[PDB]
Amino acid sequence: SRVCQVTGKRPVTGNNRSHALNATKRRFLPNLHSHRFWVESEKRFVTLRVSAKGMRVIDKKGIDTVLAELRARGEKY
Amino acid sequence: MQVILLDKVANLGSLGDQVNVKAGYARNFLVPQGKAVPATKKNIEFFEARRAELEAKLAEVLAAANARAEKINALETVTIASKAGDEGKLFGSIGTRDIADAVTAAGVEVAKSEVRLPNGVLRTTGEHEVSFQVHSEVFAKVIVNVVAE
RNA sequence: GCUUGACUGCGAGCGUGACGGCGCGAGCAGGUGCGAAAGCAGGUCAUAGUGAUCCGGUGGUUCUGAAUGGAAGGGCCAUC
RNA sequence: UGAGCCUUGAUGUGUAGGAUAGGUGGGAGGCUUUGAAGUGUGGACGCCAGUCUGCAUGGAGCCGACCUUGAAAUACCACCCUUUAAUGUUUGAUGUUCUAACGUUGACCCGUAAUCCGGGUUGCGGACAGUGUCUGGUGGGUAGUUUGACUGGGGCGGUCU
RNA sequence: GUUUAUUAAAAACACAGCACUGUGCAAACACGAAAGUGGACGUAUACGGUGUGACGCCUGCCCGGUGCCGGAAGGUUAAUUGAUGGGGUUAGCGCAAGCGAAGCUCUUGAUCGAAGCCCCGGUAAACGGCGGCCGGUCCUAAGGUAGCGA
RNA sequence: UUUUGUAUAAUGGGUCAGCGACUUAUAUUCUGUAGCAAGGUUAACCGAAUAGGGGAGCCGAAGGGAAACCGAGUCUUAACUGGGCGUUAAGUUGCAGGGUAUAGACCCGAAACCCGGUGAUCUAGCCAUGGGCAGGUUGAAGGUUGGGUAACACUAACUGGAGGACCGAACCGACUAAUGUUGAAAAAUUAGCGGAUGACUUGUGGCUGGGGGUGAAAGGCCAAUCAAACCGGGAGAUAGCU
RNA sequence: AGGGUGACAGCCCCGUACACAAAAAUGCACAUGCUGUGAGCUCGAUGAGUAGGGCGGGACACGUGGUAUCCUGUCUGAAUA
RNA sequence: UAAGGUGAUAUGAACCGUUAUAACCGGCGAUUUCCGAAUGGGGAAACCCAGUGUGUUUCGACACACUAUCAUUAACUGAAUCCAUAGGUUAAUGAGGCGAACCGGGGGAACUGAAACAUCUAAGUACCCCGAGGAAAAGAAAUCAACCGAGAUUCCCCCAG
Repeated sequence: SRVCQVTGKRPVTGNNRSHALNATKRRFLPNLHSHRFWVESEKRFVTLRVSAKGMRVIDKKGIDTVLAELRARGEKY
Repeated sequence: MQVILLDKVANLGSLGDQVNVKAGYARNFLVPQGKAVPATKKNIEFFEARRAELEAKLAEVLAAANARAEKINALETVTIASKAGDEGKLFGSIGTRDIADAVTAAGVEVAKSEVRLPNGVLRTTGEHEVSFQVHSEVFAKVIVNVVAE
């Protein structure tokens, strides 16, 4: 499913509102990308399905902390 | 993205400098190789102690060919050789990269890689370059004094 | 010929409308025009020439102003 | 191929003149052997007078109070105003190259006696493609609806204050 | 051959043939939030769509309009960006009507900005259209040709 | 019953028996009645619980004005001799009733919309694997004996056995007529009729699901139902109509 | 109280008021154990891709209006007593 | 506890008991075919077909036990690939399913009303889905108030149509 493994962002339902204020249901999808992160603690490439915001979170925190959170949450990566 | 350079980079800095590098460059090239590492405060507070080992030992043993992408083309190396080949068009032959070399035996020692394996190509109508290669057809086809010298 | 009564606040009392409303009106206060004066003038001989409410725009008005002082916004008056 | 900008190299013709006076302090000498002054000359600029520049050789001298001048020296030093050259430098753009993101419904190895999937090696593409948000156009493909009343039936015609 | 099982079997549908058109393969297209699947374990002598409907003679003219296709000097044009202006607040100055720095803030909207539309050309076996006037001439995109006709 | 008007040949009822339609809740206004009275009354809650406590509140005794504000006055206006709205009328809390409001709101009754499931044992298409097609005709290609060219053309006999070929049973269908139409049958019977080796037919199993399928295309078929199936739900939809 | 009994029962029966009862299991309270979780004072520290912002929606009685506050799909992004 | 019983239709037969193992009642135990989350594999539910390990045997065959998936921990084991990692086997623990309402969350109509209808209503209702408990959720102020103060969440009555 379209879920960011770092942040948990899912598709979220909302409205397309016309100029006549016609409300038709729609989905906002996240900006998911499958990325191979070079983990140094294991000398490996770990593939994760991550949003761009999650990638910024990885850049800030460090991949080690993010993976620690993921494995504390479960999330077989 | 602010990063501290563990080694020399072409147009960013040399041997320790908080450089504002684009996130894609840092994420995909500098950190996957041994060139830089992001400065999250604690990292520089460890770098200020690591510099004793880094700036001398690692600097002496390896300070060029950080990713063998541009330093191989700029700093010409492994020019001297003995193996010629077939007629002047290297194709699938690793040749010699370590033996019969003098400059690449002291401190900093750049390196090279292999070429395209034989599946469609052969000893005519093209050539290869003795250096690191990702492309094998559109890559530069400059003579390296190994294809026929 | 001279002029701006095509004035401002009100208005006894009437007429005509289911209503929303429409109409006539002497007279009072202010200020004014014409006439020596008595007086006349709140548009045009009269009856057609028109569009409720909501939303909003402009001028004025310290009426209100969500802790307090402002201000925004709202009200009231004139008007699109 | 454009612009801001630490900073510095160039810009300052009422005219008095030895001729190209933004200005206040500080001061009476700046530069010249990591080379002065004299010549050809490089493309810049110019008010038709030179300023400032690269280089060749060059090898002991150009530049004040000068007398005047509303202003006294680019003599040194500093902030700074008109203008104008360049780059480390920040993003704008065109192009070409590159590889490390990303694609591969190419090849070979392994999980594995498996046309899936994954990992790996290699090639080919390559910051393109493609996906998320936002955005202009198109869009009976689909959907929800509206399409008045009077009226010698209704419609067509007429009408509606 | 097929067709309204149960009032219509036909001149209707289909059809071999033909033409146009799209599609270079991860094909177009279709079913699918997707993965994937058909097309096709096929590869332009193939595949889809659309029209006509054996075969014979043929299939005339028009690109003005709508559509599609191609190309472009220029015009207008979104998101994004935010030059300049205007207003609120208050430091202060004000024997005071009042003025009013900085910061935050409301408002305006200079500049950049693609396709599209405007414009030019092609295309009718695309949707479609195919004259009058007097015994040369106006108009048009062109003015119904061959054949057939109560 | 409905109408201007019904013996009406306008609707309804075969008859009897049983059931069958103005309700309930909370607000609000008016009338009657009872208590108290410039006062009336509690809600939740506590409570050995229809008591008693609880006055939090609500209405009333003051109105005017958009409002600040003023106040038996106030607003309008610079101001009213004026004018408007008030001051000179007891209210409140239960109980009963009449209206109204929200709720299904007097009862029954749509066509239809939406949601979630059940259906390809019928049928339409497709897929896999088995089967069926009496008998009789005609006589393509091709091939051998001939007639023929310098060698291709070619013309007869024999052989051969093609075809979405022909006649016609099984089988598949359904053009005409009669019958039947509270049928023997919710589509048939009799007599005739089309195809009948093919684009045929048929058995067994599988796949395609409702804004969807399938369709040699008739809006055809998808379990006797189809211009949007059936079941259950929103649901007592709504019904200015009967 | 109620229910039966050949009709309607305080005194026929079963019951009711009331007083009693558990070998065994178990709940509730106290008292009361085993293991294990760790009070108090003093120093500090005191939650960053977060608050906030552009764009698109939604929830707040509030439909974007002059519209505060709250959540976030996308792009960004501080101070830190 | 008991002088009567072996459930009813429901008679009969054969019996059991009558001072306490007849019966009946309550607590704790044992037995508990097959299907069914069904769990050794399969399947058109209540059926079909097995493997391994013990123990019997007349040598015919028998009886018992185990044998699913996934999640977590460990232990051994271990590719491409040197160390490694994915992966494989084994062992322990846990889960799976059913159930009326209440509860939190993810999605989410239309009829209808507006006397048409699109913003709006209906309504975050109906319905689908995930998850927990006996309750759930929320909960101890980056909350209100107003210059006076209050002091976590939850529920009822007013405020107030």
